[PDB]
Amino acid sequence: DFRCNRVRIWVNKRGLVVSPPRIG
Amino acid sequence: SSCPGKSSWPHLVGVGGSVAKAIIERQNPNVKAVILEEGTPVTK
Repeated sequence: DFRCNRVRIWVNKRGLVVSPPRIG
Repeated sequence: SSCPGKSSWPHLVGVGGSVAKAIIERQNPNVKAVILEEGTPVTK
């Protein structure tokens, strides 16, 4: 359910937050 | 139609999750975000 009202942010254990430049 | 608010942000990757959440929540106060680790094949 990736709509324009939900932003997913990924985080690599490497100690960084890989947040997708786009929403869905 | 088009989705208002920054439909495509820059690249604050590694810029602290909370931080990015502030820019996203500040640009689109009508959208929420979810923090999650890695696992599925993402755009390499």
